[PDB]
Amino acid sequence: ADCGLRPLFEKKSLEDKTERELLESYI
Amino acid sequence: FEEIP
Amino acid sequence: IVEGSDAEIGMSPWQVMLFRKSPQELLCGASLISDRWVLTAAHCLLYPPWDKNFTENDLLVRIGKHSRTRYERNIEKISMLEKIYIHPRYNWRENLDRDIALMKLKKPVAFSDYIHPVCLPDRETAASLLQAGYKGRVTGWGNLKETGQPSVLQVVNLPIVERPVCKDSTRIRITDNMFCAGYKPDEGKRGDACEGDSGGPFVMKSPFNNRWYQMGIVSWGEGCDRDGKYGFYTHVFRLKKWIQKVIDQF
Ligand SMILES: NC(=[NH2+])c1ccc([C@H]2[C@H]3C(=O)N(Cc4ccc(F)cc4)C(=O)[C@H]3[C@@H]3CCCN32)cc1
Ligand SMILES: [Ca+2]
Ligand code: NA
Repeated sequence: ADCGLRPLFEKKSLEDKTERELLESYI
Repeated sequence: FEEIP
Repeated sequence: IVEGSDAEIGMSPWQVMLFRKSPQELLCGASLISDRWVLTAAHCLLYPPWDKNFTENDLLVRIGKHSRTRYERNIEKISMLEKIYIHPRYNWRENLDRDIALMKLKKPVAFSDYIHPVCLPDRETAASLLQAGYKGRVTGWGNLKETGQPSVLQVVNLPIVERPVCKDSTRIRITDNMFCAGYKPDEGKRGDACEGDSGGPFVMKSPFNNRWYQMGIVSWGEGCDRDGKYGFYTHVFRLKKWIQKVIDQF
């Protein structure tokens, strides 16, 4: 149920340095 | 590689 | 990983290192999909042209790692393999079609800040995300150049490429069980997986539910980061029925 949600990022609402590059490509 | 236990 | 960068701590908690026992060396990448199952490429375990045929006792799974060579005390977890399952129709003779294998661990691994499973896509996930131009992320401890080795886990984001472009870039026969990714010569940006990274994950973050899904497995390429060449990846969703069959039965 918790797959794909990272303890150090999604779980605490922090984003990594380049994930926004991925989001920007999902047009 | 460093040795493992 | 060629032309990538150092990963952040805990950036890819599903990252698994397949480690050869003797001699001690990096064998391939892999990923954690549950507390007992690890996903990798079939060619990491079986490739007759090179007399590669590993059995369960030949390697270890190292999870929660960041440093490539160091034994990360109190952080990484080392696991032994109970059984290896290779896709029965894996085509090692020709083009690595269906390049996928599962490994069941002898004991469940405890999750932590550095160890956590990635999701596998369902049909909707694949339809939504597997589009040309959409970028995924590849990670690994493999070569930094085609022709040294990184101190820590490397990461690179790469766009999925149109199927005709992938097909026109190689003489190898491409199948529906593969997709390719990477920048084109005219895009300026670079990056690719390389020796040591195969079997590792190509993941994408769903913008709908903010979860990471493993859409591909590092499968093959001709050289590393060569202009006009692209990395090829096993299409995880296309082989999901096999994945479910194995986990459901064993
Ligand atoms: N540049 C890449 N994206 C990339 C990705 C994976 C690989 C792999 C597999 C890889 O490419 N090959 C060679 C190959 C290519 C096409 C085929 F149809 C059959 C075999 C392997 O045998 C695997 C190998 C094992 C060490 C790394 N190398 C090499 C390069
Ligand atoms: Ca062709
Ligand atoms: Na290229």
